[PDB]
Amino acid sequence: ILSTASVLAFERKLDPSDALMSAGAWAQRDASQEWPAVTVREKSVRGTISNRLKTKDRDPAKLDASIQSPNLQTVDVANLPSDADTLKVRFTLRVLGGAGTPSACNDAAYRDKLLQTVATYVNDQGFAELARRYAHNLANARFLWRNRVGAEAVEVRINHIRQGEVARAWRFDALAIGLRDFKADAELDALAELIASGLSGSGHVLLEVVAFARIGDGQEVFPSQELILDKGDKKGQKSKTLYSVRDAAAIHSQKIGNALRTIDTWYPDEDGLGPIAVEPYGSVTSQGKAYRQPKQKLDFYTLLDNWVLRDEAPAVEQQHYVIANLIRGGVFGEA
Amino acid sequence: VTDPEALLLLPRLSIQNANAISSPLTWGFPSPGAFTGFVHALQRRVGISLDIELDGVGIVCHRFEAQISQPAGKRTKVFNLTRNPLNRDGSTAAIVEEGRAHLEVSLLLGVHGDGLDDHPAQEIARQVQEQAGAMRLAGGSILPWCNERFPAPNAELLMLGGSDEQRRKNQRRLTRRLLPGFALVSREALLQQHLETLRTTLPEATTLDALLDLCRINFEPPWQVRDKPGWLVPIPAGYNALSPLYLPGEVRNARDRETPLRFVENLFGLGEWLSPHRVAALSDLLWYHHAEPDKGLYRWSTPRFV
RNA sequence: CUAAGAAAUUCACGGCGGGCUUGAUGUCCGCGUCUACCUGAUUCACUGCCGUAUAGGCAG
Repeated sequence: ILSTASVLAFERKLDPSDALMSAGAWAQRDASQEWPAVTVREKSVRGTISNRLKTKDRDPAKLDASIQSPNLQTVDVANLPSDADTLKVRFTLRVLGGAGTPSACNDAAYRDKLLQTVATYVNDQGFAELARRYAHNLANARFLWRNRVGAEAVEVRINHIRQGEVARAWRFDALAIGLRDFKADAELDALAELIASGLSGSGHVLLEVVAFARIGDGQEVFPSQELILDKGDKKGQKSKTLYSVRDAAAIHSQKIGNALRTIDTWYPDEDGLGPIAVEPYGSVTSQGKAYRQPKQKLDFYTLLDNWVLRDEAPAVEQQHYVIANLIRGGVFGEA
Repeated sequence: VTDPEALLLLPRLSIQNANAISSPLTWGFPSPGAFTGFVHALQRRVGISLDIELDGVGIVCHRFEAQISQPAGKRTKVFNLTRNPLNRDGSTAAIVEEGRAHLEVSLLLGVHGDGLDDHPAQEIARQVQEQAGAMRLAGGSILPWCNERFPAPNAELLMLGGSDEQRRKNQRRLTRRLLPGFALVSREALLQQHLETLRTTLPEATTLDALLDLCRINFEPPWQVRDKPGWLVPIPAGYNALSPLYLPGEVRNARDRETPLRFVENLFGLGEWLSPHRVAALSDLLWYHHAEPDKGLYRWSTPRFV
């Protein structure tokens, strides 16, 4: 009957490291191994109430009384030095093999059928499109996020590390490569071939990704913010806390992974957003809305179940979406 | 349970986000069960192909860093979390708190078999290194040291030296390699001795109270502090049986249907962090599995230490 | 076969108004630092000549 597995899990393929942030001057990007790190500092901010009022605080006397109480906060801030205009973001990326193999799965017939489905996908077209989109997300500085917004020029340098040295080196102009269009380029095709060979291999392929963004002299950079629950403590806390590994501002690994996963342009809604991160039930945290709802037949679980159990193979784009979810991983399976 | 013919020093491994939730009652460094399971996975993946056996692990913790913060006005600590993806209806999911930490460790793997004579030591050490370079140690990825000043090579040393002086020099140089760190050992005998001392101090005292007393900072009036022999962390010592051993197909929603499943619960023991110079041989730091499936007691420990 | 497997914290912010720290003061008596050594190991790979020569020889 080929019942679906009660416990299903997939290992996270294509896992990056923390994006270390460092600062320097442009046209010295080559000798950037000794660039000083960007440090997270402390500063005091005094604001004023600017949020919406609930029709009972709109009395002028209460508003003036609440303004007369100073609103003080302590925030973590990260800045470029007052003589450095370039932010260097460096992280390491492992492209693991055994991409379609589940990490944990109950039913052995479901094992054979799922591995047969992945084998059909890989010998039909393989990871050609998926690794193309991942290499595009590497080539443009999507992992900088807000650091990519107002940069004069962004250059991404990607090096293949085989044993301890650069086997093959890439250099891209991130602002020329779009954040929503996946064209074809020769160096991009070479990077896609390397990533696809890593996904189809039995070991791993190591890449280091170094992006230089010309933010501005002494401007304010944006490391990943840390999620800390207040938990109803009586003392006032610092409102903003930035992430750092060793006295050096950094971006979270899952933030970089979410940036790399932004390849899904096949969701049923219109591509006004463009690509979105590959997730089950197509959730977008910034938009607060989950595309690929299960009421439509385009969510990951129903597509996978139709593909592997009832042999209802979806469209090629939906097959790419399902295999991209397999790259992403996750804990699956009903009770 | 056995004497290794050689020691395999996995070099400084940068572990990114390790599970800082070691046990239901302890936090911080990951459980030794994670390291023993990682070594067993190394044996299951590459150890069989090399005709060797990888049993025993030495944990040194060259660097530790947990993603924690201390709220203002509180002396305790909280764990920094991650923003999970939204639900299918666009709302924030319920937060499940997990602790994630940064490690830098080097592992001493006990090697015994015929592949040591069948293959060169550098070759098997290397192949184990690039096998471990695509794995996980405590739920976190392993950073493989690309484009730094110089990577640390893997080094396998046979314990059967040509002489006692040569063996002693090799042990001291291997200790010098993993110097900025602290070896992790288990202190079950010390915990029992302290429990007997506590029982002579006052009766009906359980070993939980002895374990708590050996880790807390005690203040005594004339105001002094009761000194501790070492670092004396509380560590999970294994798993104890909580249910009769079920057949592989009895338990619904198991990991597989080929392995028996038994419900367990954590066993908490005593551990110590100490400098590697204070051990007679580096093979005394190796952590081994001790299952004994008849009575439960699915334990990991480091025997032959003292 | 690792309390296994999975994860975007994030948008915005004026901390400043002002101020006499001054009064007085003994550091101090005493003291054995000795003894004994190869800097030098080829430690000046130097000056000139024949030859276009960095190729290669020769002179004290």
